[PDB]
Amino acid sequence: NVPTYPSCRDSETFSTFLLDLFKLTIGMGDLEMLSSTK
Amino acid sequence: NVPTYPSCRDSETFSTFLLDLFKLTIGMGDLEMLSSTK
Repeated sequence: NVPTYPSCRDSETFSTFLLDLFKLTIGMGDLEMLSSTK
Repeated sequence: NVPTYPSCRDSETFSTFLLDLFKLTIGMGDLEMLSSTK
């Protein structure tokens, strides 16, 4: 700090990142940015 | 010319300018119309 993926890492971080990973490449070229990073 | 970027300048000015041009070379690409120029 809270169990939200667009802020923190959860159990589904293994899933939802790699879903959002190639989506951002092909057609989701708009922002889609994870603010809370180190 | 008021201290807002998408019509203007007053430095750092530039990192957001690359977002304006790189999206124009691809799809989603909002016009972000800079008719506010001289």
